[PDB]
Amino acid sequence: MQKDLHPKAVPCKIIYQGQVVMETMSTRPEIHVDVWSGVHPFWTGEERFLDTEGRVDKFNKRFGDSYRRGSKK
RNA sequence: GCGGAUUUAGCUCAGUUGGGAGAGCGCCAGACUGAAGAUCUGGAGGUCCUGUGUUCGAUCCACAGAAUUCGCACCA
RNA sequence: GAGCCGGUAGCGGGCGUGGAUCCCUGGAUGUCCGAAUGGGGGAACCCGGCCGGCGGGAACGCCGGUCACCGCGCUUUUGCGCGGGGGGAACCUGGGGAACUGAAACAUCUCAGUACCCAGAGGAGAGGAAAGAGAAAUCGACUCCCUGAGUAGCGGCGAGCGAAAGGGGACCAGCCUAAACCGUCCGGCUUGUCCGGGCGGGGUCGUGGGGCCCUCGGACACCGAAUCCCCAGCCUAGCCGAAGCUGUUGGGAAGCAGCGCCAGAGAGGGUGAAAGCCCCGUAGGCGAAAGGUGGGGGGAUAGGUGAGGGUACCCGAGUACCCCGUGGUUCGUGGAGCCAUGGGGGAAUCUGGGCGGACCACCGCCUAAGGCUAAGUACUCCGGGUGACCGAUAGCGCACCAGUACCGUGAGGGAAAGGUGAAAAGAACCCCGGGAGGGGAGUGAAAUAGAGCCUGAAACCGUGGGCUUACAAGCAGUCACGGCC
RNA sequence: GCGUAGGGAAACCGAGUCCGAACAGGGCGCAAAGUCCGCGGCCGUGGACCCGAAACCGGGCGAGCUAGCCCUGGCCAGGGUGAAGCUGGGGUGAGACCCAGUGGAGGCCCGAACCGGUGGGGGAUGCAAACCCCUCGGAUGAGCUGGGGCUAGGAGUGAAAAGCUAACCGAGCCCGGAGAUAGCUGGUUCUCCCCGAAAUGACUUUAGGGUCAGCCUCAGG
RNA sequence: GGGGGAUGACCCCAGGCGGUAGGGGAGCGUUCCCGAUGCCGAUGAAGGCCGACCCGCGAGGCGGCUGGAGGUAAGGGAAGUGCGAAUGCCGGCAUGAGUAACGAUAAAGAGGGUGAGAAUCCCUCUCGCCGUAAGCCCAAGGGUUCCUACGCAAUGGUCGUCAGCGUAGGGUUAGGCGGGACCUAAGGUGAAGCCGAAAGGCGUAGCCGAAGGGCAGCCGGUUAAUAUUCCGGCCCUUCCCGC
RNA sequence: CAAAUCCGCCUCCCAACAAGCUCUGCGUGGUGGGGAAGCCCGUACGGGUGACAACCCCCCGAAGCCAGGGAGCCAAGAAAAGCCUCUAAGCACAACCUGCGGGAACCCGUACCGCAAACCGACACAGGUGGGCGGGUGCAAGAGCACUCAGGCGCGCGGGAG
RNA sequence: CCGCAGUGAACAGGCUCUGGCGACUGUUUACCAAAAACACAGCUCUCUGCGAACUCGUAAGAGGAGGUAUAGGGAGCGACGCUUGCCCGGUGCCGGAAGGUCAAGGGGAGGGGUGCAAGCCCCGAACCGAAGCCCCGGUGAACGGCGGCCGUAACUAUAACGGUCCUAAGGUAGCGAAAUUCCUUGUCGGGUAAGUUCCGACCUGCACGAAAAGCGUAACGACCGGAGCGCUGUCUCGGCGAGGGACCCGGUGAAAUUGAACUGGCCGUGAAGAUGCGGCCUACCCGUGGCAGGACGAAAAGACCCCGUGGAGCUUUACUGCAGCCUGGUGUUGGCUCUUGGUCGCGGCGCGGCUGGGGGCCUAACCCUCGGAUGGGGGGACAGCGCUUGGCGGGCAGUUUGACUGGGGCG
RNA sequence: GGGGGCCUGACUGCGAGGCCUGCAAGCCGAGCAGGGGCGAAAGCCGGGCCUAGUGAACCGGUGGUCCCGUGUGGAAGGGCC
Repeated sequence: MQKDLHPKAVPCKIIYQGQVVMETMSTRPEIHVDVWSGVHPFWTGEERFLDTEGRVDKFNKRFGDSYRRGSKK
């Protein structure tokens, strides 16, 4: 576990898949894709209880970063 | 067939003040030539896509069609 | 309760009712590997500090004990004292997660959220007091069984997939904390009124909590534990335990005959061939302990909450809600919601804020954005019970020097093979022979029951006999007539 | 929960109803009434009459096979050919440049071990799942090699034919999906009674399948 | 089908009856559960072995021989049920067949000896084949296979008194040889550090890692086997205490 | 070359066949062997063990012995014990070098096979498997060749016709 | 001096004449094929300025390379010599980006539902808006392609010339019946007793050709083909022999296939190639050493075939989709200034809110940087990187690509 | 079949009862009602002289309904034409 936020999780899942609409606005739709991928934020440098730096991403990051709910800066 | 682009001389096209129908050609003719060509002169060139309407007056403004063209829409 | 030094029957020697073998439970040793963890490493091996005797050190110096890995709290000081990790057939939730095949192709779909891998909890986890369900102003935890229903419904509307409230049933069951309001302080900024963290207030079940003013009011309300012995159940052995003998065919009787008894225990099994009464430590039925684990149930522990109005009000979360992109749901892009979220905007603290399936008015429900919660269902490694369940090519493949022999470098595969008898009384001795094996004697009911020695069939190889066979065709053969036996 | 009416997309009506504005038809009324169970011939889901393949998909398993690549040693008996050079001499200014000596390179030649394996011979239930015989190429080099290791099996490696990857890789092998599907193929058991078939027609990514008909059989009228 | 059936059965005649897929009816044995007011057997359960009574039949009964202990159901129920037959599975057993093979055309033969028995063993004497091997040696691999006394049942593609076969006993000793108690490259690990959905990936220093580096001896003797270790003669090294 | 005396770099003097320190010959201390014996003894599974031995000269001469050589060349040839410099630091009448004398020295490996019936090929299978001189005579040379030295063996089925 | 012989035995090239391809030593398909196949030294286009570009990788990271344009990767040929010509209409690509188009998106006319009403949800469109594609050009050691017929001196035949229709031009130099030439054993020549192989020459080249080079080329090859001398049982039949099985002895003692069988020829037959069925003719019972014909002999449920709306591998303008790559808006991506466009309001200009484009050092993220420390340095709002957009996209993944068919196909 | 007169039934609601037929289709048709046109009227008209000018059901558009409308008031949306 080394790709999340610290101040909460947000990684994983992701069942994408494209098609060729054309519905309600007349006739019916169609299907295709069948893949799976990722989806997340980014991480910055901080620190806690003797150095540590942290990581976690935006959102959250905007938070605790501002504040700090287990270790500040 | 969903939308946009337009509609003037034989061809290709300008045309915005709502009042002159215009240009180029090209085409025809005259001049010149031994002739034709090139140049100069000149002339013609008409369903301003059709109809109806608005207006003192319509290529121009308003109302359908049409046609051409480009893109798009496609599970009867 | 009186025999034993395990399966070894054999030699050689020995303990024992001034309670041996063994059955129990709690012990002390537990060499080396293995999470290994002192250090290294091709496991089961080889290497280091501290203490240690001091030890042969015959007039000369060693094993033993020990000890210490690393991630976890945090009495922080120089950090001293607690937990973890490795397993584990099956079953559990999360994390991740697929083709075949059906659709008589195949891209949607299906198999499925299945198979597998991963992590991790437990003895059970899962889940669990509702921003729930639905609409009779009706219901209320979660779970599980039946039912709802193969219905409402999803869909190249094709193959298929296929809910739920309500009713019946098992069980019942409820609680907390931030939740800055109050006061306590401790530490900061730097003295005020800021954030901070330990103490209580409250610490919300179905709307309340505080803070103020007057009524208060002045003892039976135990949970998931906490506790005491209680029946602590079991834990292996606990032990009594009804009642026949003669005669007899028998190698053997418990059979055939005669009389005789039992009895809540004629369950079966062992007994030389079929017993209620011979053995059975069985069902009859009562029995039983000083240690290891419960409910029931008794008590205090009891932890713990438990009434009245009023007031302008401040107090369960960082993201609800909305846009796009996926999930789960019966919903496969759909008129398509709720809950869950990948990115971006980023509200309110009770006339607040989601909800009852686009939305809107009105009505009705609920009060989130933290947490704990035994019991009712699942699963057999283990122990027992029972069988219209099997008998050695069936059953687990493996009924007992098998997951071993054996092929595979490996992962892995993975067999075959049980039976004499009543018990050995298991064949002393004599014979041919190098022996094995064969001839007698002896056990004996029988050894053509004789040592892989019960039954021991066929196929197939022999030894004798009857008939038959040399100018003759067809697997076969079957009908006629003849001779030998 | 099936029967107790049903008719209709529905509202809803109802022994009547839907189309409709018309007494013209469709569904039904007319009770004939089941229902549970048992035992059977069948039909769907099922691995489901029984074994049969090539393949796809998951997790492991291997370079003591072989192709490579890294590290580190060992190894090539003899002989032959004779370039750079350096020494000396050679007509010119020095030289180019010539010659003679020395000299000893080259994936160089002739050949053992060693590496190979065309060209013929044997062998074909061999000595052997590639070997024996005669013969041949390479023979200080993109040389042969031991020991230590690295990569890996939809991916590796490959002086590259789809080769080699533990003796058949056109995508390894074991366990798992799983007893995959399998109009095709076989296989498909004791007696006896009764009757007695088709090998056409219609539509099919259907033609050596199968739907519906046609020809069989049993129960009642 | 029909004429009367008492339950059978009997009579007429009509009237056929060859039949695979396949349709309907009726019966047979197979191992089990009843013991529907059921039990046989040591003078044989059952299976086996053999047969000129009962049935259309698939089976019955019954009698003779075998063999050591069971099980039968007069009737209804249940099912892992009837087999040549699947190049089927498993086991045995015949074929070809007393022919094909003895694993290199580097050959033997003779005398004696032992033994129950020797072309195939032991001694001995001729003879043939090596000789770059069919040499001793170090390794790697395999692990008692090595020696000695007994023995041959099977393995030895024949024998076999022989064995690298059986049982028993015994054999291999090192301050200086090799491995460690020293060193690192590849590579592998790997506190810190760096990134994964989880398992994990990488990876500094340090460590693991070898016939590469390094390190202190040699020749003779001595048993059935060992030997640079055992003998002895000769040559050394590191640590420690003392001065 | 993170810190000074080390080595690296510049300057002046001794800048040799000088002196330095690590392998072969003599040898030789002194030991062994030593074959042909060999009286006791197997005079034979012969040899275990006692004469004396002799122990000498010339000849050939390495593809890796001194040695980290020298010469040439290009594709231009691995990292940690020892030796000297020293901080921390303690010795500095007790730290390291040396000398003599006494004391200490482990863990696990060896048999025999080993161009192989004992190793891989399932078998006593004319298949493969890495290093060391490989004895001589002859052939221009040479681990090629023919015979043989030491040592090994006759293939593990023998006769008999042709 | 001697014998037939004097490396006496033993180990030890046959040579030559010619042609074709590839230069050459090589390397490779272990158990058929060592070759004209790859490899190459050598050439040419060519992507790339680093933190490269491409290859593995889920993000780290390694590789690259402690390389740095005399370099690193992509490539078609493959000494050397001589020489590589003609066409960019389509295609890939490089450049262009003014114009059309067009996604998400901004951004408002307007309509709609409920609404007593403020409101409260959608549909929404004029215009601005990305790569891509369309359109202009450049592009050949980039893919690829590089004309047809009629007439004419030609006493006879293209041709020196001429006439044309289409195309982007319309084969050039060298070569030629080559291993690209089926009419063909083409026609001439040489080689021979004749020669459909060769080798030379013509050349109407069924279909060579310069870059998967083209003509040739010393040496070079276990390559392939053509010829001459030498020599031998290869052959004119061979005929003899030596050693090894086979045969007789003793010892041992398998193996696939097979329903079963005492299995004769005939001529006929049957499902049309019979020992077994019909007629007939020869016909005693068994064996061993042999010889192959028949028993449709053995091996293996044909690989050639078709059929199952079976399977598996490679291919492109097959279908779809993903990996990666380009790409608009959005985010942790902060300041300062220079500016033009739209718009509605009050061709215009003045203003105004609105909002769009863009140019700048900075710079506090971010990243990188390092160069000896945490500071400096460089870049910097990038970008990495997250989310949605769109696009290319056979690199890969999964399916598919009918029936008839008097054999499958083509038709 | 050739002209001219007005006229459109080139109809809705239906159709007794048959052809061909495994399926679905395909095809015919008096007569009944509402409402016309042509004729004085008896009658003919529900396109053509015919037999070819073709297509399932779903996947959707649209003009009509005012049948459903997922708490009731409605609308998205759906059923029927």
